[PDB]
Amino acid sequence: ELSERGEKLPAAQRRDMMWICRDGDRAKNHLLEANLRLVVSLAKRYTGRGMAFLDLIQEGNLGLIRAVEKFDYTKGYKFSTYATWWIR
DNA sequence: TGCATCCGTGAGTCGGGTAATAACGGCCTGTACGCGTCCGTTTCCGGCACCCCAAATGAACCGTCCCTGGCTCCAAGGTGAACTCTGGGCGACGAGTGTT
Repeated sequence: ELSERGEKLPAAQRRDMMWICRDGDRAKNHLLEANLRLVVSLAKRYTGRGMAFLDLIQEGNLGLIRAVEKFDYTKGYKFSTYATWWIR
């Protein structure tokens, strides 16, 4: 929003925003690397037909990306239950 | 600095075809198909303006392809006689033969 129709942002008001942006992206990454184990545990079951183990794993990884992007913590549910549907 | 440890080529010649998984509503659209209507086309019914067109209806008609007329000038049918066989008619002569 500040890019066009903004203000000459001072350093105190710019560096903090940049830092929190990087922090959020890093936290997202961290959750993904945490839950790849759930991804592989789910994808182990669909083997033996069509495509290979690693292809299934990477498709589950894409599904996990989608699940994290569309997750909602306010609902007070464990993340695994929501992510399983998207992985599948 | 060997040294095991893979590691990369053989090794010839002309009956067919064999299987798995949670997935389920709900919205969009898109290309193909299915309705109703209108207009160019086109194609013929019968009309001329007449275009005339013509095979069919009167002549001659003249050469010619048929009739009738007379005339021969001859070669075939009718009129002879003989004759050389053609055939019958006449006659004599001779042995194989009916008989006591």
